[PDB]
Amino acid sequence: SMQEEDTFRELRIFLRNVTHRLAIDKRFRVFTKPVDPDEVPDYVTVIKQPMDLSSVISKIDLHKYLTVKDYLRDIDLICSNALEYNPDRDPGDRLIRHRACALRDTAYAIIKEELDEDFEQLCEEIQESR
Ligand SMILES: Cc1cc2ccccc2[nH]c1=O
Repeated sequence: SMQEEDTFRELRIFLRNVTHRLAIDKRFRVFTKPVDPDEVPDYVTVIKQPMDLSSVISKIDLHKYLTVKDYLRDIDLICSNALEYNPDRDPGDRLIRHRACALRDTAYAIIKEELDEDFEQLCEEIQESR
């Protein structure tokens, strides 16, 4: 229905706003664009499902997220990819892991404060009906 289309539109607006706030944070610059194959040639072979905040924005716009739960799976993917690809004890790896965890925690904290649980429940029930 039109009311359900309005619901998903509000969802997309909410998700774009959260994603923009993550993307403008200096700590998360490394997660804003896909990894350059020339800079890191073995990334595509190690990480089977690359994800980044520009890709998340594209997915929002392609109507790929019908719930905030599905959005958070891609945020979690950004984080887990970073922890997997940069597992070493050296400062470079520890910095990126710390930032990855901060991205995840920040996304979840914004959602905890600003997502109405009944709005999410409506989205899930529309999704489940389709
Ligand atoms: C996302 C990402 C980027 C990167 C760039 C250079 C070296 C290592 C890297 N690891 C990453 O996880």
